[PDB]
Amino acid sequence: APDVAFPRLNALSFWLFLFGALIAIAGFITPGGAADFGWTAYSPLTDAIHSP
Amino acid sequence: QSALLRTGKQLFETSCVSCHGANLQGVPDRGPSLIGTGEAAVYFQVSTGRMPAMRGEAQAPSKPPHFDESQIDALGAYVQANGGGPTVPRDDHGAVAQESLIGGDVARGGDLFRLNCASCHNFTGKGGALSSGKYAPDLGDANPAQIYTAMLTGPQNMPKFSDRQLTPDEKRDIVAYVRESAETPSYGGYGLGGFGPAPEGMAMWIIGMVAAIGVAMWIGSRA
Amino acid sequence: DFAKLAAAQGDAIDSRYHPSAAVRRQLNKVFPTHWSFLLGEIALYSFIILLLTGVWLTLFFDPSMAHVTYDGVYQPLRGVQMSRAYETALDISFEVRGGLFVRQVHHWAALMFAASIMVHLARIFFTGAFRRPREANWVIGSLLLILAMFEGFFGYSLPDDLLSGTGIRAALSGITMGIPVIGTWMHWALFGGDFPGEILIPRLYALHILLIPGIILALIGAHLALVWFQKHTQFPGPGRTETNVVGVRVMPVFAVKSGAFFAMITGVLGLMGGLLTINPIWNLGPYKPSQVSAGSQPDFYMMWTDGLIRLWPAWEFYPFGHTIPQGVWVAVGMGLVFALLIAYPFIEKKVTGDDAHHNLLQRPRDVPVRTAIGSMAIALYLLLTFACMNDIIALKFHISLNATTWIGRIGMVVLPAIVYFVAYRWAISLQRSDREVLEHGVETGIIKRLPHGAYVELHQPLGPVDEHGHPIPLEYAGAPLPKRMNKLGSGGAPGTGSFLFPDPAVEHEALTEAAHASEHKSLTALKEHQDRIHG
Amino acid sequence: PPRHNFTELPRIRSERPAFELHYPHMVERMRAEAHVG
Amino acid sequence: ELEARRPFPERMGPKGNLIYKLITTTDHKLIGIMYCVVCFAFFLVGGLMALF
Amino acid sequence: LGGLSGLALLLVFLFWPWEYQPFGSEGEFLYSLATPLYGLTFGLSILSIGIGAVL
Amino acid sequence: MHIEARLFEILTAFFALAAVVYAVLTAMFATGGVEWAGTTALVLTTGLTLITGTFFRFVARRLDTRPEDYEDAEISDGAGELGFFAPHSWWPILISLSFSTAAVGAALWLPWLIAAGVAFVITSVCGLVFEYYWGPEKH
Amino acid sequence: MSSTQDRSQLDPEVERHTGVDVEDVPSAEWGWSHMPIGVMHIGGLLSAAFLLVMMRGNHVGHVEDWFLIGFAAVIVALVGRNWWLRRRGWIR
Amino acid sequence: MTSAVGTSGTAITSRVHSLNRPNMVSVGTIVWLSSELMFFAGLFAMYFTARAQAGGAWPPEPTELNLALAVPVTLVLIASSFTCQMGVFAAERGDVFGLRRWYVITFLMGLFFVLGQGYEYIHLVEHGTTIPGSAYGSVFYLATGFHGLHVIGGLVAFVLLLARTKMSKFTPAQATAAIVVSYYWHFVDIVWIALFATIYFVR
Ligand SMILES: CC(C)=CCC/C(C)=C\CC/C(C)=C/CC/C(C)=C/CC/C(C)=C/CC/C(C)=C/CC/C(C)=C/CC/C(C)=C/CC/C(C)=C\CC1=C(C)C(=O)c2ccccc2C1=O
Ligand SMILES: CCCCCCCCCCCCCCCC(=O)O[C@H](COC(=O)CCCCCCC[C@@H](C)CCCCCCCCC)COP(=O)(O)O[C@H]1[C@H](O)[C@H](O)[C@H](O)[C@@H](O)[C@@H]1O
Ligand SMILES: CCCCCCCCCCCCCCCC(=O)O[C@H](COC(=O)CCCCCCC[C@@H](C)CCCCCCCCC)COP(=O)(O)O[C@H]1[C@H](O)[C@H](O)[C@H](O)[C@@H](O)[C@@H]1O
Ligand SMILES: CCCCCCCC/C=C\CCCCCCCC(=O)OC[C@H](COP(=O)(O)OCCN)OC(=O)CCCCCCCCCCCCCCC
Ligand code: HEM
Repeated sequence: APDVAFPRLNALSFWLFLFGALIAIAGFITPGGAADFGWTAYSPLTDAIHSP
Repeated sequence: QSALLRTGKQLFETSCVSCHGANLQGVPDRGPSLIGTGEAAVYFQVSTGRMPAMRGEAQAPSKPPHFDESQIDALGAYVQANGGGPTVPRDDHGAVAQESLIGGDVARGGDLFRLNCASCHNFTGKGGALSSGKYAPDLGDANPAQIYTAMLTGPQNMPKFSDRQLTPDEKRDIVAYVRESAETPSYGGYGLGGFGPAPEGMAMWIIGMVAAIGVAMWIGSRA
Repeated sequence: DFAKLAAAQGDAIDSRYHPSAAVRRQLNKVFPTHWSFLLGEIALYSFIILLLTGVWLTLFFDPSMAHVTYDGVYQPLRGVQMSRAYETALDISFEVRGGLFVRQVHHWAALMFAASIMVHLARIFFTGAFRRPREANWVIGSLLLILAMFEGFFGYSLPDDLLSGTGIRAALSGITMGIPVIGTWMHWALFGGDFPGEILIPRLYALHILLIPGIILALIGAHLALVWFQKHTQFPGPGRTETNVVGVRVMPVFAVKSGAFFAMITGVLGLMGGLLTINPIWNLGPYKPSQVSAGSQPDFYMMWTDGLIRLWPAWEFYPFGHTIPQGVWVAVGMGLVFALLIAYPFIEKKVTGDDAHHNLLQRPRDVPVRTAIGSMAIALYLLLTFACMNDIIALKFHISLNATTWIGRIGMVVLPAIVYFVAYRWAISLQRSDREVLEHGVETGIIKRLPHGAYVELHQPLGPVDEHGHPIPLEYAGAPLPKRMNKLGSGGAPGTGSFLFPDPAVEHEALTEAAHASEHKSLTALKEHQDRIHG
Repeated sequence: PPRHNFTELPRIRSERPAFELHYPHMVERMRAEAHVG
Repeated sequence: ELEARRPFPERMGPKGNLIYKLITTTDHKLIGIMYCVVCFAFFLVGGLMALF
Repeated sequence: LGGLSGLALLLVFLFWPWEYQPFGSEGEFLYSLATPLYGLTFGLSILSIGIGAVL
Repeated sequence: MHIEARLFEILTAFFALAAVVYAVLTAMFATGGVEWAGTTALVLTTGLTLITGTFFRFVARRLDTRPEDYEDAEISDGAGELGFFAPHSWWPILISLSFSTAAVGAALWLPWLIAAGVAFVITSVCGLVFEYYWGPEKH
Repeated sequence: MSSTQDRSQLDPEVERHTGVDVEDVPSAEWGWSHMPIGVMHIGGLLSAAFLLVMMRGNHVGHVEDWFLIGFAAVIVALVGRNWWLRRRGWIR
Repeated sequence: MTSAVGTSGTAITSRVHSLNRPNMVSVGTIVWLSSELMFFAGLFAMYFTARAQAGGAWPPEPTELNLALAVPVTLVLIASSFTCQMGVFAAERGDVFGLRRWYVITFLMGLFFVLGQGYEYIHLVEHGTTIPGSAYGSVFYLATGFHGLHVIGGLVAFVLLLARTKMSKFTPAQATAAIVVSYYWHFVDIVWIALFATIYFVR
């Protein structure tokens, strides 16, 4: 093929990845830090009560 | 009360002995001792939810409470019996007083707020920033008992306002001002938060200036 | 008989005076129809609204520090000692019908005035509307921007308020009194003595209703007269040269559209005065030296000065038995900022060497170094503006206040460099895109070649096409190029009936044919005028 | 690759169009030994 | 009967030819390269965490 | 629309529950959007006039 | 599109079997009856693949054998006018930035930054969609 | 097709014969396009010096000083790389 | 620029000739809708877990569903789907203005559905049940309000497509755009049928 089906969409996909990724990393700059709960992010530990 | 003390102890033993060690003594470098904190401190802190705290950071954030009013009272009674200290206000029936804490004078409450509270919180009780990751939170969520107990026990990096320093009448006036400023509708439109210069400048640049530039682009011709 | 009355009045005017020739010149004056040239008109219209609302406000404002207990209508401030300025500002807000709206639209007009001055400055700087001619126009415009900044500073400081009085105490008092040789002497002469001197607000009232606005009006008159008689510059285009103005005449089109734009701008300002709350002085208690809030910011136009104050790293010098506080650093910084802004066109001409009489603007991409420098300066200004807001940024966006302060400190030397490099390369790449469009035509949908599986984008040349497929590349002419067949005569003729129902085919065909004929006529007129000029 | 990935396309017959393109002699061989496994 | 090639291919390219492509990129090939570089940057960022 | 909004501005300004209302008082809601209504009517009127002129 | 449709048909068969068996073996032989989370997820992924496969089968029956589907199809057979593939565009990055400003507004519970991110997203999606339809400026 | 080509004669006045060339900046003749490399090198060096100098201040903190050191170090590294490459003729 | 290097009357055309080939835009839309089905599957899983863990009285005592207002809105959404399909037929034809009429009435009925859902939300909130108020309230609000957000997105798509048809001439590209917008609307109404049968009838 010459290009993907929706080549402006795949451009959006990359930028959604990049900016979506950055705001997740952004937890570090906050005084509290990034997410305490592991990658799995289990329910009770993730609610507002735990890891606020 | 005997059963209230027992319930407070049972909640304490399975909630906080890991960081406020059993016997209410504080765990070195995990939590302060609760001897002398009193029932008011427990009520404010647990009701605001800060105390089921799952991190040591710049500031303990607020969160949904982990205990209902009865359990809050049980924990407060347990801590008061162990240490002994300030007690949360209560009304005629026995429940934590909410409306009784609304001082009659609001001009006096506002003056006291500006002299003491606005120092860090805001002109009207919105939040404020502090040195290293700390911040004075918005007061619009706090209920009159929570405001009164916050003054009574300096929660964290907040000056502790004793009854001698701020007579309960002055604290009631401050509570009245806080609630009034929080529940009062913005005259003149949408108060963009409560901070004038910064939200006002952003709203200019985003609402007024994009409107003006878009209208100019409509009227004129690209070239 | 309105026609008879108009003819008789015209004859009377041309008999009493003889303005026929001058009026015809004004009506026939041609103005380019670029949208970016309305940015100055935005500032002018906001200034007019400011004047109109300021007259109304002066009809009700009382400048004085004379202490008074409110005893007004606003209950939350009753019996509290306050100045007459604050009391009458509260009276405007509450006990005068529409006074809150008038003061709110006044403050919103001030904010739009500053913002539109900034946007107009960006336009002129990036398009090079200051070199050889109009350099003095740029200079007086810079003076105008500075005057507008300080005018708003005195304006929102006029109602003696906790927030604005704290801002005054910081800037006007501390910075003034820290200046080494004459700092205290300037402070005492401005304030009639110590900081809370009983003449500060009356003096600012004079400065803000008469003195500074008078100078602003005079400089706006000079600015508009210079633009009028030094015919407005224009972007390069088909029939546009350095010795002509292509656009529309003043009378039929330019005047009507400028008036309509004024109407729409004042409508936006009124809508925002209504719907958005600006400066709730009633919330902001009366000024008292012992009281303060956490926000403590000035309007967005002085936010960069405040951010400079915050970020500068507490460097103080102590000569023999003296002190040189950190306020002097920010004062000198502001002095340098204003000096550089005022003297840029002369700095640019000294550096580059171009003193040629320039009447054709240049696209910001076509001048990579200047657009890079302007981007760097805008980045520094935004950094300072957000540094001033670091308190609320830290509060809402959970970032430690020290972290925000040091982010500003490091960025104010890192971010300008990053933005300079990025803007320089971005401008050069925009030039490269223009050149690729020139030499290959516009891009379109892909086609698979018949014999083999080649894929070709099936471009569309913008100029004469060689005997074979590839076209003769054109030469860049300083004007924008159409990078989408969208914007050319391609798929642009929807049924001209209506949104819900069609029109008769005869009417639709007549309309579309007439429109196509008009487009042909306009393009042919431009082409023939261009050929006549360049041949 | 050229923008749009291709100036040509070979005869696509199997899962190795480029191998067939570059080694035409193997084309018969790739079919003969295919099923032997 | 001989071809006039360069001694070496263009090393990097003229100033200002990539920055605007990245913003306006619609070629999957360039986007894939942006993915690889950006994704690998997060590998280094995420990998640095493991070292701590 | 510009003219109708100008008439709306006139009628609202002449007849609307303006004046401060202390707090939690009947009429506080009307007062809170008194000034917003002034601005809405005025801005909409002149903006519609300007849009008509531009069109 | 026979193979394209049959792939999703096979996936639908497998996911329907998995959903049915999970539902049965969780209604009986589980501690608390049907799990109601895995069951629903399996049922609606069966629905996902079923929708896709049904559309693909409809298209396969609606379209004659394409060169792509046809073995022994010459390159010249498919040679022709491929449709419009969007060239360079800077709207995707703006859409991503607007959605990121809405996302941070949701994370840090700022209704004002949610409201603006959503406005931002509407504006940028409008720009992307209208990019190749904004007729020439009419002055 | 509904577009007319543009003829432009802007008044020119350094003559661009030295500095940057059209092959590097296509619109070199149309505006200021060359910043002397010495200017940028000295600017980077002074920015690094300012970052280092901000370490001296009334802050008990130390991560601030380390961030300043890192940013100044990367700035100096970039300036040194650029200067070395241009000295050798853009090699390595 | 003699006539054009690309012999096309539309700067933007169908991404492939759909008569002999699949419509890429339609294929992508169908796949994405099949993914949104899994999003709503997650929401359904939340709701069904709450239902299972409820102690017999699934809608708590304070909450009481209002079929009087929930039946008209779902009927209106079905009518909107029918009118959207009629607009699709218009788009398949060259009927620009017929498509515009059908999609305008579809947008109006979808807005009516959104307003009815908001009215039911206000009534429910007044009568106790709330997101923080109860697990039933929260799962119900999450499901139905995320569907309402999807309906709002469909309304935005409708108005945006109508603006596109206004600004450019009708072509197979715009016909396909209308077709895919209608696919989204049909998916929205189908998930609404599922949510209605689950929340109200099945309970
Ligand atoms: C509660 C309360 C008090 C509420 C009110 C708030 C308050 C205090 C004040 C605001 C109230 C008012 C009075 C608002 C409206 C302000 C106002 C005058 C708006 C006019 C816009 C309007 C109604 C247009 C109607 C549509 C229409 C038919 C327009 C064509 C006819 C018109 C009106 C033409 C006006 C032309 C115009 C703007 C002239 C301005 C005169 C001035 C100062 C400069 C002229 C001028 C201009 C405009 C340039 O752009 C320019 C550019 C480059 C070089 C020189 C010049 C130059 O000299
Ligand atoms: C385009 C022109 C139109 C301008 C907008 C005009 C909107 C008019 C609204 C209607 C009339 C005025 C209502 C005034 C009643 C009112 O004030 O509205 C508050 C709401 O407030 C919020 O939360 C915000 C909710 C989100 C919606 C509004 C967002 C609009 C923003 C985006 C406009 C500015 C643009 C900025 C762009 C940003 C992007 C920059 C890149 C609601 O009460 P509440 O929510 O409880 O306020 C809390 C006290 O209670 C509590 O004590 C107190 O402590 C506080 O917590 C307080 O918030
Ligand atoms: C306009 C913005 C763009 C700026 C461009 C310039 C880019 C360079 C940024 C320089 C970053 C400098 C970070 C260091 C700063 C520093 O030195 O402060 C520290 C805090 O470190 C940190 O988090 C570092 C966070 C760095 C992240 C920077 C993120 C950049 C973002 C802002 C870029 C996005 C820009 C968005 C643009 C929007 C466009 C608008 C149109 C320590 O404070 P503290 O909290 O008191 O820590 C105590 C312990 O030390 C002590 O042991 C312990 O005992 C405790 O006491 C503890 O509190
Ligand atoms: C890739 C690098 C990777 C580096 C990764 C290291 C990450 C570990 C950092 C913190 C861990 C938590 C500890 C938290 C407590 C700190 C530890 C400590 O106590 O270390 C002794 C003193 C302060 O003594 P203090 O008692 O804190 O009191 C003081 C005043 N009262 O600092 C020192 O000499 C030693 C320095 C300690 C930390 C400095 C780190 C800052 C930034 C590094 C470079 C940024 C580069 C930017 C590039 C553009
Ligand atoms: C020339 C540009 C001007 C700017 C940028 C400006 C800016 C401002 C600002 C921001 C305020 C604060 C309003 C508030 O806080 O509610 C203000 C107040 C005021 N302005 Fe101006 N103004 C300008 C011109 C004028 C003029 C020409 C007059 C008189 C005709 C005037 C009279 C007043 C008065 C009396 C006040 C006090 C209103 C109050 O305290 O609420 N201003 N000005």
